[PDB]
Amino acid sequence: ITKDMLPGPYPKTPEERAAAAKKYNMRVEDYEPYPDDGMGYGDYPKLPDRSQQERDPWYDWDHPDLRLNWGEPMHWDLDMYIRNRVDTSPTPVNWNLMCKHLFGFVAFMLFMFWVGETYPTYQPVGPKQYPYNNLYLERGGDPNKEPEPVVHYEI
Amino acid sequence: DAPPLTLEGIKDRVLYVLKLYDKIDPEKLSVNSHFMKDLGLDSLDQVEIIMAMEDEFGFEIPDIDAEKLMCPQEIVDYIADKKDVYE
Amino acid sequence: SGYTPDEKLRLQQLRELRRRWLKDQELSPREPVLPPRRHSIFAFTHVLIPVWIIHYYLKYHVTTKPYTIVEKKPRIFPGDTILETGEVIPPMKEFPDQH
Amino acid sequence: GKRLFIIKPSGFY
Amino acid sequence: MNLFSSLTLVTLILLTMPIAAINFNTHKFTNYPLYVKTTISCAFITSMIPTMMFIHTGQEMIISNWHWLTIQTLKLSLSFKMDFFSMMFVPVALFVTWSIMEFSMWYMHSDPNINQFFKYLLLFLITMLILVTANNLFQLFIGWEGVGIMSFLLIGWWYGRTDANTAALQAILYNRIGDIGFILAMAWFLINLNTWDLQQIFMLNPNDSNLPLMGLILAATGKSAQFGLHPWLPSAMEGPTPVSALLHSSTMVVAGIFLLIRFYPLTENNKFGQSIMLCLGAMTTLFTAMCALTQNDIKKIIAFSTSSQLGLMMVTIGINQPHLAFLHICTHAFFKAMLFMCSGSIIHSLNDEQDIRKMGGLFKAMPFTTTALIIGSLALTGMPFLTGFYSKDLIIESANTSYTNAWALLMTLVATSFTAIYSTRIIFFALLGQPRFPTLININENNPFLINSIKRLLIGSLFAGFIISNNIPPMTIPQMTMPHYLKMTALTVTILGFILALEISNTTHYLKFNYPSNTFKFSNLLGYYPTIMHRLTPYMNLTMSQKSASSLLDLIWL
Amino acid sequence: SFPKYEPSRLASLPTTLDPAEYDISSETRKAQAERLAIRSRLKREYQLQYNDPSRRGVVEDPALIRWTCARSANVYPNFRPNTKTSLLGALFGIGPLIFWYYVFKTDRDRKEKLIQEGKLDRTFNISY
Amino acid sequence: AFLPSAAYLTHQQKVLQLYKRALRHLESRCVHRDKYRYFACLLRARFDEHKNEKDMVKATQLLREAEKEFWHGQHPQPYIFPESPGGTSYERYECYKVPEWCLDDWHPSEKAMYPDYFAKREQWKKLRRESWEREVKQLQEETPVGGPRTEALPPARKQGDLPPLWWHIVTRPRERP
Amino acid sequence: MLKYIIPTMMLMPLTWLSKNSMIWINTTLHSLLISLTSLLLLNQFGDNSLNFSLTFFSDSLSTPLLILTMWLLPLMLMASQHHLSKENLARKKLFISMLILLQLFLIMTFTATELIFFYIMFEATLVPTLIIITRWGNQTERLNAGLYFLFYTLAGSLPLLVALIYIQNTMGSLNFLILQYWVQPMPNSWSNTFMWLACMMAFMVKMPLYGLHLWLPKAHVEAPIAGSMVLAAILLKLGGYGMMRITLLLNPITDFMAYPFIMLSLWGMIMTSSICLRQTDLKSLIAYSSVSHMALVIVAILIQTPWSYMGATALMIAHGLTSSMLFCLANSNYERVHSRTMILARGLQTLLPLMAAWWLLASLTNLALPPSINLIGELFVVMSTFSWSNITIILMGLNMVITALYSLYMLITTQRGKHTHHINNILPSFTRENALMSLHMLPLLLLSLNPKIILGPLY
Ligand SMILES: CCCCCCCCCCCCCCCCCC(=O)OC[C@H](COP(=O)([O-])OC[C@H](O)COP(=O)([O-])OC[C@H](COC(=O)CCCCCCCCCCCCCCCCC)OC(=O)CCCCCCCCCCCCCCCCC)OC(=O)CCCCCCCCCCCCCCCCC
Ligand SMILES: CCCCCCCCCCCCCCCCCC(=O)OC[C@H](COP(=O)([O-])OCC[N+](C)(C)C)OC(=O)CCCCCCCCCCCCCCCCC
Ligand SMILES: CCCCCCCCCCCCCCCCCC(=O)OC[C@H](COP(=O)(O)OCCN)OC(=O)CCCCCCCCCCCCCCCCC
Repeated sequence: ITKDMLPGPYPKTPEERAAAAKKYNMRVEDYEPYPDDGMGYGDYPKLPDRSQQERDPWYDWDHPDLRLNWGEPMHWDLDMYIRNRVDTSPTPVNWNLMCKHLFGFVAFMLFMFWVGETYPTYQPVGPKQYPYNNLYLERGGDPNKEPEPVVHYEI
Repeated sequence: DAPPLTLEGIKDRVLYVLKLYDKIDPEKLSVNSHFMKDLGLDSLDQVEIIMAMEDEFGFEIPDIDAEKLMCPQEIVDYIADKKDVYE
Repeated sequence: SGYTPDEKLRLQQLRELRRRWLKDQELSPREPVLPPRRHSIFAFTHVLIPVWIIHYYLKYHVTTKPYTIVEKKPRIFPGDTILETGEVIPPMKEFPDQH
Repeated sequence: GKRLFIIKPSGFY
Repeated sequence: MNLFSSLTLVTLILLTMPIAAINFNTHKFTNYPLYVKTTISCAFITSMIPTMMFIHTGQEMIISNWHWLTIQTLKLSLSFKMDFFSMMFVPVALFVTWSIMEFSMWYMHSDPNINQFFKYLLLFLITMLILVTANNLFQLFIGWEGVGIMSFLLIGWWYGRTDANTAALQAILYNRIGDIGFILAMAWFLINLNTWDLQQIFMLNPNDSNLPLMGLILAATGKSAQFGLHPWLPSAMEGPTPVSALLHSSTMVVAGIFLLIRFYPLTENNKFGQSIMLCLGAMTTLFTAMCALTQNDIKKIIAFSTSSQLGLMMVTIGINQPHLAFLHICTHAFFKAMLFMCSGSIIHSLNDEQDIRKMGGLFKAMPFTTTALIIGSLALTGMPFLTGFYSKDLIIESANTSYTNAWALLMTLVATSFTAIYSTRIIFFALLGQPRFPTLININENNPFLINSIKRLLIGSLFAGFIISNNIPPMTIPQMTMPHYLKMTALTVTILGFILALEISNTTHYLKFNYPSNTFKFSNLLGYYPTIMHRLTPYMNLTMSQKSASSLLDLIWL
Repeated sequence: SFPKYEPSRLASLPTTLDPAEYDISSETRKAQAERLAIRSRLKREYQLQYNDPSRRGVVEDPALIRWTCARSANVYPNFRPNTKTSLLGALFGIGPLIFWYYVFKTDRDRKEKLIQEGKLDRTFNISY
Repeated sequence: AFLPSAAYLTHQQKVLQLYKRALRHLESRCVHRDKYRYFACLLRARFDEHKNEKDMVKATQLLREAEKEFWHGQHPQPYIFPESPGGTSYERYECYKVPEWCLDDWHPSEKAMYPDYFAKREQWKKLRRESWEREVKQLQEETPVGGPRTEALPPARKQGDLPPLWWHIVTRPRERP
Repeated sequence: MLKYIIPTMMLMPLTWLSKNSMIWINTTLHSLLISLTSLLLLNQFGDNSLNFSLTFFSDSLSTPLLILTMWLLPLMLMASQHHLSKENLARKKLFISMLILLQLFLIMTFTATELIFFYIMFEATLVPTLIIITRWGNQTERLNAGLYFLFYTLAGSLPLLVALIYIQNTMGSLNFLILQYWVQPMPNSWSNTFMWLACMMAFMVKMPLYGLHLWLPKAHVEAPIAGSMVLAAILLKLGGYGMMRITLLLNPITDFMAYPFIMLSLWGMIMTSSICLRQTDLKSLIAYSSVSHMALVIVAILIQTPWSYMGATALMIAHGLTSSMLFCLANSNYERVHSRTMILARGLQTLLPLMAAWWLLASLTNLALPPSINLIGELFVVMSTFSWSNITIILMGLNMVITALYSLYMLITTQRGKHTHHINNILPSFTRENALMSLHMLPLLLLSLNPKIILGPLY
């Protein structure tokens, strides 16, 4: 590799834009850079942020797992839009509709568990009754002190 | 498991499917009968035949190849390509 | 429309070459040319010798050290006879029967 | 019959 | 005494011996899968003797046999806890694994890496019996991370496939999010109790134990696929069928449930931990059973089945009934491993077909597979006096008759109905009706490996609940007095689920085409939860991992 | 009539529901033909090196080399400190550091005040 | 849209692909075979109602709201074939698909284990290397100025020659190694 | 310590008087004999350090770093001998001489009884490393790193020099043994604040610190394999060793001067680990992993509990072995595909199964799989920082998710998936390369059996 195929600074003149689009091996009309706010992207082409999962799978690819060709200017986040990672593919249900259904479902189930914790169900019984002063020596009571009498009666 | 496919087997199964099709007569059907020009079928009928091949052999033919398979011999040759027959 | 005559010719030529390659991936009756190289021994090698090793280990190295193998003491019921002492545990109180 | 050759890398090294 | 501890260690050393065999190899093997299956059969036979002499007296012990480290007040020793939980889990795990490997000698016969597969499956078994026998938190963390890594290696078995690697990394991600809470629990016990040993944790018996139990609940969420950290267990069906059968149905995925059953003296004195376990388990057993109603891959449906059963296990821990939960683990292993084995027998017979919409007509084509699939489904739903009756129904017989979150009970009953719904859905689309698979029938099951491997778990799925529940001692008091509408709850709800799903299945023969409802789109796209968070949380990471982390700060400003 | 599909950042619009896919104009023919021409030329330039027997090595891809040089080298020499770069390097640069600083300082002052007042249960805490 | 030979989709191809995807998603909706076959002839009638539409702008609009119909009525998890992309067995054996040149890196003690195979592989490689320069000088005189327009390659024209760019298509790994 | 310095110096007449085909074999043999000799330093005591002379001593902190240093030289001679095959013989002997001189500087850097001899040897280790990186680095593009080395000299080693001369005038000595018993508390003052920064910032850049790690994914990339091995394995750990010596004098002001830098590490390991998820360069990914692991050692030294020092020195030894093996795996692919791009050569388990086994083992040690000493160090640091503050477990555990995430991603990208078609020079694994991976991994696995020799002076 040599210098005139390497990235450079932001294209200002249209002939530098044409030289870059010839360098990045794409049409000049499709070639748009990242906007020169000073974030250091340089003259790299702003690809339209499509995940590689979205591509044609039956197409004869150079890189079949990446769904990518030789000499094609890759996406800037190509390490991010691999099929092991972030996807942007279309879904059968809308994005905001998914977020609304998920948030309503999760928050409503949380609220219903809070309602059921507010109002607990039980059995029509008294408490469970244990002998020997509510099992005082079994539950770790000291042998020198003597507790109050816990006496249960027949019924 | 996984029985080997042969061109006799692929040929006989593709013709066995096309002989169970009510727009193709079983007496004019040959191994080189063109769907549009010789058997007189529609492109809709051709898509139904390639989908019947997909139903028959248990895999998918993509559309860039499904738009060009225009005889049973092309079907047998394409399944021979995608299944590596006569090793 | 289907293929062109150029595409049908190319697919036929490639198909002939592909079938020749796949047929020539076959094997010879000599191939692979290899270079020139007790009924219950499983229970002896895999069980009995490890039971010997682990019994020697636990008997003379682990239990000879304090608190390494600590065991829950066995469950004593009314009516039992103690082997270390010879003492018979008395039974429970007579039952205020319910049935 | 019809034994097929399995292409694999060199397991010798 | 000298028999118990000796055969206890002989079981684990015997499981490790084929790992030394496969690592010290020069020849090509005289059927190394048969060698590992023979070894695990004999390890089962070996572990049967300590279990029988535990059922005789109740004999528990600890083998703290090898001193490993002493960090100034923390003596980390190699310590094996042989209690009721190990004595009931080790023979069940070895029996299930022995059936899975006799299954795998048929199913995985075309794989040229079969010795690596049996090696990895034995490594999983070794790490799992390290997990369930560990006496301190460190050896349990060894087994914990071991079953996580062998889960990675057995999901990504076909490592060329992108989806298998994706699902394996997904499972590692959710398990390490659970490991955050496990390390939180280890940190709390080391700082406040000066121990990782279970005995000093139980003897000190802390009262402000909300934070370590929240850590353990997050660990069981990461491990047993509870809600929030669940979708890796349906994603993990991309691995082979005996992987999903052994690991991700019956053996690995119960380890978060086993972690919470293991710490029962802390949960029985913390009502807040019981309430959080009850709410999370009811949420998971609702959600995964609801997602199972509208799926078409049979491995996905049985994975949602096992995750709903794990949610029910979390429920019955959350009502302070841990021994019923562990009886449900030992019960659930048999029929759920058998259901995955029969589903994979259908898959391998129908030439790698897993979608239930291209099955059917297999009542008379695969008769033994149909018999065992019906027996596994009926044990799952709670047919009377199969194995799944002897725990799950009792769970309902303690979920009704206790001081319980009422909505958790109602969602538990809705889950109990949904189990019957997806079970008869599997029997409808896969066994009943007319065929839908392609035309070249290669349907066959007449291998003694497959038939005997399903047969021994069939004997388990018929008799094992009766045998175990009549061989285990009481550790709680079984609540046996309740009104007749409350005793007949689980059976009636299960039969109502069968009736509702039979009406649903007989609405499919009608010649009508309805537009999809919002409930169908919700349950079919998995509550929209793997669709959003698997896109959003990586995105908000990785752009933040590139724009501000790499480019802005650590290449320009700093 | 029908619910229109809403595109998103992580849910792109399909190829079928986009209107500009159904352009029939000759300038779209020219653009599509030039894209097919560049793609075919790059495909040919690749697989003449790929199918060459005399080459045994790596067909070097200057788009990949250009991508890595953009992701590593071109970050500093095309930086310009302005309002946007300084404010975004002050938000995610010294923001969460200050956040976790005050959180951990608050919790440690609370714990120290509870320890020197005899409040914190430091009973069995002898490993540290 | 994105194709190797054509730069676009013709309207006829768009109609056939939408018909095929509609039938596949319908079969996903309509599991049973007689029921799907009934609705399949109904949908074939719906597609053949406007088969004879001459106006390509009106057919464009009808195809567009047909895509809206198909998107409104699609199944969320349609039946994907197992070895089709998105299937459960898709690209499963790609970890077993070793490229052929790795046979060149074998040791001679295991090359001698299969003598006939490598003795034939030598003349396979011989065939490739005496075909290469002829097919390069074939491609350099047929390709137009500016490079080739479409990705399709010409066949072998002379007798005795081989088609250009053929070695990786012929010697590709089997789909079940 | 003079039974180790003199054989290391006798490796110079051994490497210059050796026959031209024998200079790798002889230096590898005698450096392996020195590494076998290096186990005599395990004569440690529970109360006293092993004090040889007025000039050299060894407690249980310096001893494992010495054993790792004397073990690292044969591995560097194995790793760097392939890509120096077409080199001149005299230049090859110059390379081996700079490696031997770096070991010579290090093994009396770790044993330095007095702190200004530690400073001289500490800043002496930079020169052979500099010459190795810039004469055998295969490309040199250091337009931004010159200004950063100027920043290292300004903010780092020179205030350390002035501070150590000040302690020499105040205390009367810089013997660490004397400073154990003559240490005065360093109270709150501005003089003592600049004193703390002078004593700490050199070692902060040497670890490296987050925000100060700008040199490390450059100097690791532009280096040969032996340079990257000694940077990852030893030369970062000089900062941690120097912090554990110099924080004796910095009490109790450390108890409120640690709070900024702890934040810089606790958030910093969240960032750099995340940075490893977006690395195109594999060697840069291993560099940012080294930053993400040395952040925990910075926190564990600054919180100065016993469990934190035990975990920090165990993490230093374990990460030295692990990251050195990771750079050697990265080179074992770079010597074939001739590019460091991690997405270039994929699916390598189809081609190299044993090397993919080594990738799997180095990844599992990288993500701290128990009972490996990576996990023991990681875990003890996490316990001690929980004792520091109970919220930090979140910033620990989240790191322990992302540390897993890039560890397997590096495994999944390079070894799994579909192999790259147009790369056909992927040779089978040379026995040298597999021997290098095993001499990394098998000591790292054997140290799980007996970790007490790598847990420092207060085990
Ligand atoms: C002091 C004396 C001590 C004696 C005892 C030994 C102590 C440990 C020593 C080192 C152990 C590992 C050795 C093998 C691994 C490295 C080489 C390798 O990959 O070989 C593959 C090869 C077998 O594969 P292959 O099919 O032939 O070819 C490779 C394949 O192509 C492709 O490969 P593959 O993918 O098919 O298979 C790779 C597979 C992949 O499997 C995995 O990745 C799974 C591993 C993780 C999950 C399971 C383990 C989880 C942790 C629980 C177990 C540990 C604690 C147990 C204790 C009780 C519970 C607390 O790895 C294995 O099977 C390795 C088994 C051992 C793994 C140990 C853990 C590694 C994980 C990372 C660290 C974890 C924490 C530290 C553990 C420390 C243990 C002491 O093995 C050999 O040929 C063996 C070579 C000779 C080995 C000698 C070992 C001793 C060396 C030390 C010498 C000095 C002391 C003298 C003792 C001599 C004894 C003979
Ligand atoms: C086929 C193989 C078997 C060998 C066949 C040939 C020999 C025949 C059998 C007899 C063997 C010899 C007699 C018995 C052995 C010696 C007994 C003895 O006292 O040995 C001294 C000691 C016993 O310990 P100790 O308590 O005496 O001393 C510990 C040392 N200090 C005090 C300094 C800390 O060592 C052993 O027994 C070593 C064997 C241990 C077995 C388990 C090893 C597991 C390794 C895992 C690594 C990671 C651990 C992580 C987990 C830690 C816990 C959470
Ligand atoms: C009992 C208490 C319960 C508490 C519940 C609330 C707390 C937990 C909240 C949920 C956290 C987990 C969910 C969010 C992250 C999930 C990431 C994941 O799993 O990604 C999977 C994704 C592939 O998924 P999928 O789309 O199914 O792929 C198949 C077809 N493409 O794979 C990819 O896209 C690859 C991405 C690789 C890089 C991942 C970057 C994100 C890392 C996330 C770390 C989260 C750490 C959380 C720490 C919490 C600390 C308290």
